[PDB]
Amino acid sequence: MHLKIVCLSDEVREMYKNDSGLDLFIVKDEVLKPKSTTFVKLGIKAIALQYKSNYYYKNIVNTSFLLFPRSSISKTPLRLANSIGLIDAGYRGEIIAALDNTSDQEYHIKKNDKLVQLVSFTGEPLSFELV
Amino acid sequence: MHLKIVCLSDEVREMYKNDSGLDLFIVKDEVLKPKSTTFVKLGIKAIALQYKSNYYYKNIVNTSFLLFPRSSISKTPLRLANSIGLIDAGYRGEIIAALDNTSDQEYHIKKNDKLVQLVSFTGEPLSFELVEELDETSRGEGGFG
Amino acid sequence: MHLKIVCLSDEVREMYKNDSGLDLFIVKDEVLKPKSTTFVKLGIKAIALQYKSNYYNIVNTSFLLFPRSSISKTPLRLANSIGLIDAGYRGEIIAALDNTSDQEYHIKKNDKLVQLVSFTGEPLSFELVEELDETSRGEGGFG
Ligand SMILES: O=c1ccn([C@H]2C[C@H](O)[C@@H](CNC(c3ccccc3)(c3ccccc3)c3ccccc3)O2)c(=O)[nH]1
Ligand SMILES: O=c1ccn([C@H]2C[C@H](O)[C@@H](CNC(c3ccccc3)(c3ccccc3)c3ccccc3)O2)c(=O)[nH]1
Ligand SMILES: O=c1ccn([C@H]2C[C@H](O)[C@@H](CNC(c3ccccc3)(c3ccccc3)c3ccccc3)O2)c(=O)[nH]1
Repeated sequence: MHLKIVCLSDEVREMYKNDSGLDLFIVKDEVLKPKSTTFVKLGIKAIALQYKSNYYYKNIVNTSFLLFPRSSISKTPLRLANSIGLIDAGYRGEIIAALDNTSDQEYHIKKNDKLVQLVSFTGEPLSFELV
Repeated sequence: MHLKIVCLSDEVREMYKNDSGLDLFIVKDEVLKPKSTTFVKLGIKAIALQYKSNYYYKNIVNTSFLLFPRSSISKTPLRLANSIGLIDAGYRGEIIAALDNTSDQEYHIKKNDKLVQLVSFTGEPLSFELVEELDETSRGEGGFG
Repeated sequence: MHLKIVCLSDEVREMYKNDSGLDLFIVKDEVLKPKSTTFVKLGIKAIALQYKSNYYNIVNTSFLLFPRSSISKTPLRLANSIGLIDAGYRGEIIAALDNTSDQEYHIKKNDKLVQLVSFTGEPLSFELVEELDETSRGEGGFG
């Protein structure tokens, strides 16, 4: 699967320029309140491209995709609130992690953290480019 | 993917006789107790149909499908207990959202809330039609009585 | 999709010598501390084989670790929601379990909290194998 990632600032641009899931960065440092849900914005828009398939309903196409937590989230108190995000074919907005902080204390996330990852429905290796 | 949905009452049939995720309705008002897991019955049974694929094991078929939370559940204190529901190919039971209330007060869900959605393993667009039975079995809602 | 599983002990092998999800066993009795997350080792390694596709004849493939429906009736939740096991991976399979309760939680050998699933949702078969490949982490090769 092929991703077109529009980075939304220059600082993020330099993150991405500088295997069935594609990691995303935590873009700005942030304190997560205790016992909370926080919509962390990821500083990108994306589209996923695949070959057309024939499907039961009653060239390359625009496809839907998935935001999975990274295994390593399990070592933090943070959980993805909506379990696995579903990002529809038509979505053109910023890509956001819904993160629950399950701890009684605040949690500091920092630019450079990869908590989350993009994945294809079919689990096929991922490729991307900027746009 | 194409779903065939059996509505378990006229009320639910009305809701449905009126996208990569097909949203499902909360079908009865209900209170979830604080700090609880509640099995919320969604008033439907369903069969998913896809084109026959060739697969490594060593036309139009029944297929497995997925039950996902909605994005917007994020804003509530409710979480899907089993992360993502896996519904096997010939499952004929009622569809159920196992919902954790993570908060310490009650949570009132309401007829027409949409917490949860059905999704194909391929992430392809979903259709559905309403049907009276899934098969001839009493669990499919079919056959004699 | 077809799985080859290496059982890391004879005990584990006996349980596996004795449908779109393949249930995996709790392999040893364990107490999980209250309000914690525990990396529970499942005593197996696995590889998944499917038909080569074409993206944008038989291939080694990535796969999914799902909670079982019945996990819902316990206080135990999957930390990472759904675990993604990459095609390359040769380590022991681990379930990261959040004990959401105030009390210790006892899991027993032969409990089944978690299951393996295909990215396609297709029916799963499996066999037991002594190695995944020739590497040491794959448990194969000289030694
Ligand atoms: O994990 C995901 C899942 C979906 N999406 C998508 C494509 C979806 O339509 C869209 C859903 N917007 C919200 C939102 C909507 C309704 C109510 C509350 C929040 C959202 C919810 C959860 C996670 C991410 C985003 C949202 C809107 C505005 C500000 C914050 C959050 O983003 C993500 O970007 N990440
Ligand atoms: O999210 C899901 C996932 C699966 N299913 C399916 C197809 C699955 O085999 C089957 C599993 N029924 C139970 C259950 C089984 C064993 C132990 C405890 C509960 C269930 C569990 C979690 C969520 C929903 C349903 C269930 C059965 C009877 C009464 C309540 C709950 O339903 C759902 O309907 N929704
Ligand atoms: O649910 C899953 C998901 C992935 N994996 C795989 C394939 C992955 O690369 C790899 C990730 N190991 C850890 C880990 C990774 C990074 C940082 C800290 C821990 C992990 C994380 C979540 C769940 C299970 C395992 C891990 C390694 C050693 C000891 C404990 C935890 O295991 C699982 O076995 N189960």
